[PDB]
Parts: sequence; structure tokens; C-alpha cells
Amino acid sequence: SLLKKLLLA
Amino acid sequence: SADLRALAKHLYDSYIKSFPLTKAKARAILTGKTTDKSPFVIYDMNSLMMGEDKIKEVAIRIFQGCQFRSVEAVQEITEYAKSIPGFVNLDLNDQVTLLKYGVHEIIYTMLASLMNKDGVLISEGQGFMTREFLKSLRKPFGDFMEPKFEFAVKFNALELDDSDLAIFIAVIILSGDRPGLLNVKPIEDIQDNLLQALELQLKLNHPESSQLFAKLLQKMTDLRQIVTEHVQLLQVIKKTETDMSLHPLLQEIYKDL
Ligand SMILES: CCCCCCCCCC(=O)O
Repeated sequence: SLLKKLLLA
Repeated sequence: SADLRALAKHLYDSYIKSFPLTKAKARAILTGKTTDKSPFVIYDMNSLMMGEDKIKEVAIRIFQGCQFRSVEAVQEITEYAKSIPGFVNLDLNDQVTLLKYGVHEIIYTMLASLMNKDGVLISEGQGFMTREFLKSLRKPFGDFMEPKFEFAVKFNALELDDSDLAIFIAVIILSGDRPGLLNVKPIEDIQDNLLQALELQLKLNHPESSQLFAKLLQKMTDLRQIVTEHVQLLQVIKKTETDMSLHPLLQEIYKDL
């Protein structure tokens, strides 16, 4: 879920 | 071909924006051709102590430092991936999958830029840790870096520059065989175009390096073996060493994987 957060920034 | 060169340039510009320490800057530091520096050399326990302010037993302190560097690199690589044309339009779960299974292959590729046969630049080029020192650490810790040095010396013999590396790293990120990808076709279509751009880059920038494109395709396979071996060492740490756990971003990346 942390990768998804980095991708969306 | 003109669009392939524009793509190569776009990727290089995006690589320069994403990665503060490039190969060109690292090689300058390593060969002593820069105005500033030099890096602080860590070659034994005493110099480690003297230098620790740039930036629990020693082996574990080093392993922890390396996790934080890995986490920083994941963030840089994620920014770069978002600059590859088409990538942000992929299904978001597939973007996550490509990063999860690709980022360490990219970390080891880029780590080679910071290495010579004698050691590795650390802390954005402010330190230099010797290969011999890292090998001296107790098992399994002394086994982590050595295969990465072995890879690097052979990879560095290809003499790639940052323009070449920017395309090579993009090719690796866009690998359509990663486990659990939902829609492989658009990923393969982007990768095919990146592979065409890589082939033309190498023909123009390394005209006398016969089969360099073939050699890079082999290094992509080699990187997968380096990751497999690394995961096996991480498993040894998990089974022994009660003390330790991974940073949450690395826990995600290594979850099953
Ligand atoms: C203490 C010896 C240095 C080895 C550190 C290895 C860091 C690996 C973390 C990662 O897989 O992202």
C-alpha cells in the first residue's frame, strides 16, 4: 500500500 | 528513428531529475577528478567509528543504514518510472507490481555506477566503504555485497553512460512477465518500443561494441539471479537474527515475492 501511495503523489 | 532518439533524450532528462548522484558524477569522485570531496574512506572498524557521522553490533548498524538507502532509492526509482511514457496510464495495481518486482534489479544496476573493484561510494558520495571491509563482516552480513561487486566489475566493463542506463532501467521496469500482472499487452508494447530505443542508442553511442545490446539483455537475466540470491540471504537473517526487521516499505516489497 506504500508503493501505491508513492505512485499517486 | 527520430522518435526513438527523442524518447532516449526524454528518459535521460528524467533520469537526471530523479537521481541526484549520476554515474558521470560518481566516476568523477571515484577517479579523483572533482574539485570538492574527497570521500571519507571506511576500511576498518576504527575508520568506521571515525567516519560514522557521514551519514547494536557493527554488522547490524551497517545493514540498517543500507535499508534506509534502499528506501530512498525506491522513492527515486518510483519517480523515474512515472516519467516513462505510458507508465502512469497503466492499471495502478500493475504499476505497483512492476515496481515491487523491478526495483531491486534497478538498485543493483545503479549501485554498479558507485562501485569499483575496491569499494563503493556511500552517503551521496561523501563516504567510500571498502570491498574488503564489507567482506570481513560476520556471516551472513559479509555475504551481501560481494555478489553485487562481482556483477559491477563485469557490468562496468561495458562502459555504459547515463544516457544508456536511463533506457536500460526503463526496459527492466516494463517487464511483462512479473507475477500477477493484470494486463500484460500494454506493458509489452511500451517495453518493445523501449527496446528499440535501447538498440539504436547502443548502435550510435557504442558503434564499435559489437553485440552490446545482446550483452545487456543477458545482464537483465543476471540481475534476476542476483535478486534471487539476495532474497535467500534475507531469509537466513529472518530465521536467525531475532533483533531485526525490515523497514515497512521493504516489508511490502518482500511480501511473499
Ligand atoms: C551489513 C552488510 C550490508 C548489506 C546490507 C543489505 C541491504 C539490503 C536491503 C534491501 O534488500 O533493500
